[PDB]
Amino acid sequence: RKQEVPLPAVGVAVTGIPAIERLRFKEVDDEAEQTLDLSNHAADLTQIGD
Amino acid sequence: SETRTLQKIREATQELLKYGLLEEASKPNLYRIVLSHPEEVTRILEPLDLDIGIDEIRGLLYVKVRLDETPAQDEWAHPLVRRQRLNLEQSLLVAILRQHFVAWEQESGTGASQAQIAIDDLLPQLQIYLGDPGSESKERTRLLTLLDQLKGHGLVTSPDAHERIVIRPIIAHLADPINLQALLAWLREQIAQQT
Amino acid sequence: SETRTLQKIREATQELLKYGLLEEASKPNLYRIVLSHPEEVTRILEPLDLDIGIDEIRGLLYVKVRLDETPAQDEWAHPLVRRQRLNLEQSLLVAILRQHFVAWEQESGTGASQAQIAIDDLLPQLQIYLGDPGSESKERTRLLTLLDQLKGHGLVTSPDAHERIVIRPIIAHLADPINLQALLAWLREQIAQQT
Repeated sequence: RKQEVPLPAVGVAVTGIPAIERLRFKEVDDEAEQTLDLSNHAADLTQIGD
Repeated sequence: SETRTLQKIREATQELLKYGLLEEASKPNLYRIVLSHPEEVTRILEPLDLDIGIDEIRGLLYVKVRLDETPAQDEWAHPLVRRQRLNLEQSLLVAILRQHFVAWEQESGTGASQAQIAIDDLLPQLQIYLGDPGSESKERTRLLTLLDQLKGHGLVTSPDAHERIVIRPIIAHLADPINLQALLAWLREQIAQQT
Repeated sequence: SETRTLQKIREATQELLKYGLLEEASKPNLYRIVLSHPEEVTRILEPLDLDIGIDEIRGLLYVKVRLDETPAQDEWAHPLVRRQRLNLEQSLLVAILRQHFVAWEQESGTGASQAQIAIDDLLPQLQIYLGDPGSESKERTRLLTLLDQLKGHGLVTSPDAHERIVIRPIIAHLADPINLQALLAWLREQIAQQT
């Protein structure tokens, strides 16, 4: 199945020129930690309207 | 002071190199820009040992490896061309797609680029050659993998919501009767050897 | 019509574009061809908005975007160049290699010798910030995977028979060294914070 046929290269495309300047690097600046709101917020009946 | 190629020419040629081909029906302004200075773009590609082709009636410009002095062994060895060589499964799907494409072209000549087909039509064809693994989903995945590879070669649009695809006109110049006959001779040789 | 461009120059240009690089320590032929014929290659690259800088001291040549600095927008996007953003692991690795390379250049001057580092020194420094992935085998697997990917980006060579890599001089011309220094500051803060 994986044999290579002799068909000519047409519609050929070129890409991925390995320009060193194209490199960019990671961002981690959003380092603030939002701790858990695990506290029990169960309701207290005082609010209940008349 | 320093000479600079026309900005639009540079844009069009760089994009055309990026995508290896270009259709008037989808990006008309770049197509016409190239057609305004075909000598210029051919000149630009010349150092790369790359070249240009034209199909006015189909509105397609496609790059092609220059062969004036490159080794006849294979243009695929050319360093810049990135996507790897074609393989005979892809070639089988190419043959089926070419048949569908010529059938479409009969209906309205060259017409538009809208050579539409339903994926459910391809699976019956492949099942004959690649066989039947007995799981419709498995064969669908196999066909989609092959179609993805072909789209990597730029011969087919990616699937869509209606499970339809449209054959890129570039196929007419890969399945060129000359190429077809060269392949056919090679494959006849292969079978003869297979004994 | 047009006289064919010098074959040797076409080969040098296409090979250069295959790696965005040229090195006298590896390929003196194309290195010399380009060095003695810079105008031809630059003119060849003009149409695609491409240009080459050099460091003869390092024995290096490299490609670059010829677009004039901030022509219309602050940061540039180019059809034939894709700006990949290294994942944090790769960013850390490239940062450590960059600092090592500059340290080596301080030790021996500019371009006097290609920098080097062994796996022995490597693994501890990577585990300093990354920890244990689950085994030493996995440690070396990941290390070599990143090394191979960098070599694909041209930054490094693969380890030799003694597990020592060579830091490619290309490292001296990275795009945003300030971002690398900022991430290095964050890393050196986290190393102390977490211990």
